[PDB]
Amino acid sequence: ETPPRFTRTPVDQTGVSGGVASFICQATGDPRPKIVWNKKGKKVSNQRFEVIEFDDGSGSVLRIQPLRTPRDEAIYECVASNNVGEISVSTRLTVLREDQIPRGFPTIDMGPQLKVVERTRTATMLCAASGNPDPEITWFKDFLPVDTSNNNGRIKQLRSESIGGTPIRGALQIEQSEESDQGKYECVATNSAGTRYSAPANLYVRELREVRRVPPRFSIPPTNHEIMPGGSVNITCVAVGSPMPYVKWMLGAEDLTPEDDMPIGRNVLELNDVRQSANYTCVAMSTLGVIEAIAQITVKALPKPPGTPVVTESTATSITLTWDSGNPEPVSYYIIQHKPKNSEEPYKEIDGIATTRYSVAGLSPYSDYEFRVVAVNNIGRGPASEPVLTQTSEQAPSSAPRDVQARMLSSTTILVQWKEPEEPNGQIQGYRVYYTMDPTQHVNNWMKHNVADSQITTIGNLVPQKTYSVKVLAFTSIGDGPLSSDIQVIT
Amino acid sequence: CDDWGLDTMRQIQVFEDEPARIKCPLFEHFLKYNYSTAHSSGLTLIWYWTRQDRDLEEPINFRLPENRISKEKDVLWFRPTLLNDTGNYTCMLRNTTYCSKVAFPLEVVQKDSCFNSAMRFPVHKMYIEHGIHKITCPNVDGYFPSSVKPSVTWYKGCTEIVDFHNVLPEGMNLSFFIPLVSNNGNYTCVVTYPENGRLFHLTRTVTVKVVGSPKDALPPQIYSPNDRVVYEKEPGEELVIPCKVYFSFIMDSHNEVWWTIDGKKPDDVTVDITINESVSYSSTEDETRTQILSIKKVTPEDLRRNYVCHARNTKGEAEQAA
Ligand SMILES: *[C@@H]1O[C@H](CO)[C@@H](O)[C@H](O)[C@H]1NC(C)=O
Ligand SMILES: *[C@@H]1O[C@H](CO)[C@@H](O)[C@H](O)[C@H]1NC(C)=O
Ligand SMILES: *[C@@H]1O[C@H](CO)[C@@H](O)[C@H](O)[C@H]1NC(C)=O
Ligand SMILES: *[C@@H]1O[C@H](CO)[C@@H](O)[C@H](O)[C@H]1NC(C)=O
Ligand SMILES: *[C@@H]1O[C@H](CO)[C@@H](O)[C@H](O)[C@H]1NC(C)=O
Ligand SMILES: *[C@@H]1O[C@H](CO)[C@@H](O)[C@H](O)[C@H]1NC(C)=O
Ligand SMILES: *[C@@H]1O[C@H](CO)[C@@H](O)[C@H](O)[C@H]1NC(C)=O
Repeated sequence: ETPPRFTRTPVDQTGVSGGVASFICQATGDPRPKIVWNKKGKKVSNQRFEVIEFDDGSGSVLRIQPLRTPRDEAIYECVASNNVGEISVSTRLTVLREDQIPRGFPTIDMGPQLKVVERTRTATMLCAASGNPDPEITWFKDFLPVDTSNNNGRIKQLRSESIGGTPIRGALQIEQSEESDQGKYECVATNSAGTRYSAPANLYVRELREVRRVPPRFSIPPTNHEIMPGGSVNITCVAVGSPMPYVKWMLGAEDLTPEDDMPIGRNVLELNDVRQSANYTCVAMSTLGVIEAIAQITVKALPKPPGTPVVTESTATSITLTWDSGNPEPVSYYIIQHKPKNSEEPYKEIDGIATTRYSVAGLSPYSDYEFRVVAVNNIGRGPASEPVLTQTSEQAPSSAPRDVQARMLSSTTILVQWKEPEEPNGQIQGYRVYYTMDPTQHVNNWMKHNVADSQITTIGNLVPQKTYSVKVLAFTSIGDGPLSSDIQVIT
Repeated sequence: CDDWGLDTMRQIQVFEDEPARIKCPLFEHFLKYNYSTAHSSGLTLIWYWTRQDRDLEEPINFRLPENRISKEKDVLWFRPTLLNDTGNYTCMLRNTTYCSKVAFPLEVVQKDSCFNSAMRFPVHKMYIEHGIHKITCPNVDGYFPSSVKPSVTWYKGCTEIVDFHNVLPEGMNLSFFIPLVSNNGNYTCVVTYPENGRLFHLTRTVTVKVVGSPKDALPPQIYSPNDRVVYEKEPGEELVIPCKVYFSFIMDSHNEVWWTIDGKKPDDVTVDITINESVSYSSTEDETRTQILSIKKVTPEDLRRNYVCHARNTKGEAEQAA
């Protein structure tokens, strides 16, 4: 349980005879507290005094109308109570006469007027007040203060600002008006001299006329482009709605369409001598908000060189390249440059490569190759990438040793020699010499003599006066090459 | 958007077929910003109007013949206007995140060739035989620059001013030497000037009224208390003496006349009273206010109390019937 505590206390007032004064008091607590209004310790009961409760249960407004003086001049108290406790706060009403209005006292130059608004439309109650000091304008509805203290909601409180010798303008702006907004509005002007009320004004909320205000929207939004420099382009922007909007073109911040001449619903920007790429904004505005839309204008140069190609696969006759596009914008396709490492002639070019990976086939075994990649877009062909060096894989030899010869040294030894095969397809790790007295045997059942890389060897421990058939192959790290056709040597 | 609704406080009237130029209320009236410091701040001024007798608002197409309607800064120009141009106009100021907007009525008014129109002339008051008072043709600023010089025909009522006893036209100024009550009334200037090969006319009328000199000005004058006639009669007190107060003209004067019977006139009980009143303006507009009172029942004693009459109008004076 909790005692009463004021959330709103009344402030001293100075009003004018015949006019109105209101005092506001609000309290919270548990149980919800009650309020009484007293004067000189006696509960008010008076022909000109009215008490208006807040719907939410948080208070009461004491309204005095028409003011009489000195009758009503007094200290009054708001007393909030529940079963846990009681608290009061005092406040003063002073009431002058028109023949005692000081210079500067607020006046109502113009007051709110009967207004009828359609539901969901904005209703604005208006007031013009003057005085010295510049008065504050506040608003009442059905004798209770308009709560605009939160400037977030449906109802907004506006005020013009003080160009000295003027009336200060107040607006009560009721957005999205609804039936509950109907009622009797009064504007109240206050300064240090006192408070004056306007005459009351009724607001009515009416069902809609069928005509509908349509927010702005792009009928033909501005679509992007790309063109060579200078280089002209006409970009069309179209907005529609009810009411019809204005259309101004914009380069981000600076205005492109001259304000005093701003076309209606359709503005097409003509771009003479295009140079640098840009974002162009098309703004459209009716009375129902502002909308925007961009057109991308770019000029592409010959593509930046692709990323340096990387060898990711290799065979004896092929090399597979992969590369980064090296470009911010899409590339149409690529060109691969290729040549033997020690070729001093221009690169051969493989054209129309539509991906960032390609296998260059047609290559020779155990050969050094140099590759570059070139990018191409709709503008043209860019600079070549930095080159990559690599080497195709080895194979077994694909040709036999040449000019295989053998001659007798002794009745037991021969001298076998040969020349390197024309197609080694790699580093010759050595040779294998096959020999026998019976050449009808499978070569794997011939006698064999392994030799490293060389072109001549001796073979001993042969039996004299015999015909020996001799075959020679070369081998790389991959495997054996083909055997030379049989030659014969006699011991 | 911040809406200020209609601004009827400034009801605007402009003659048919003549250059008007309408400034936008919000800019200096409500908002604290010139067009300059608001245009520089990325904001855009846009105009919409609803023709009176129509529901829907239109924007105004500036790209139209002879730029009949144009826009310059916070002002929107009509060169000339048309009868059709009459309606409620809305001007708007908006960032993407901002919107203030206000409305105001505009009334295009017809103009008979004797300058009799539905318009509201202002009133100039010249002191009588206080030498020269010059009238200046009003509302002519900024319709044309120094580069051009206009030709202003002046009129009195409906007749062109050519040769006069004391009235001299000096173009944009009208010279009244020795102003006499003989010349009172609404005076019209038609300032004419060319713009881009076409001639434009501006028509304005000021009602000038000659009043009395503040050298002739002095405290109230009362003579019904002169005492040449004392009013003793059989009671029978059907007799009341007038109260004649003549006031020399004073530009700001507070004319109050009050009968003081016993010192507390406020409806004394013995008799049933109601205060009665009268007023009369002279040729040079000095006042005579006269007061006499009426009774239901008559008590014989009042003759023995004296009736003093006073009145103050920026000066306090007082005499009694005796
Ligand atoms: C752009 O508009 C101008 C306007 O005169 C026209 O002459 C030109 O041919 C247009 N160019 C294109 C590409 O449409
Ligand atoms: C245009 O705007 C986009 C943002 O949507 C940005 O990524 C692009 O770089 C801009 N282009 C230019 C030329 O400013
Ligand atoms: C309006 O006057 C000038 C522009 O003409 C500018 O320097 C000045 O700051 C403006 N006034 C205010 C209050 O900003
Ligand atoms: C009214 O406006 C129409 C066009 O909307 C124009 O043709 C006509 O001259 C105007 N009428 C008058 C009497 O000014
Ligand atoms: C302006 O609008 C009001 C409605 O608020 C209407 O009654 C009035 O006739 C209109 N006047 C003009 C000149 O458009
Ligand atoms: C629009 O104008 C207001 C007031 O000058 C300013 O506070 C706001 O930041 C502006 N917004 C933009 C996007 O320029
Ligand atoms: C001009 O003054 C005359 C009196 O001479 C009178 O008709 C009226 O007050 C004025 N006329 C108009 C059209 O206002």
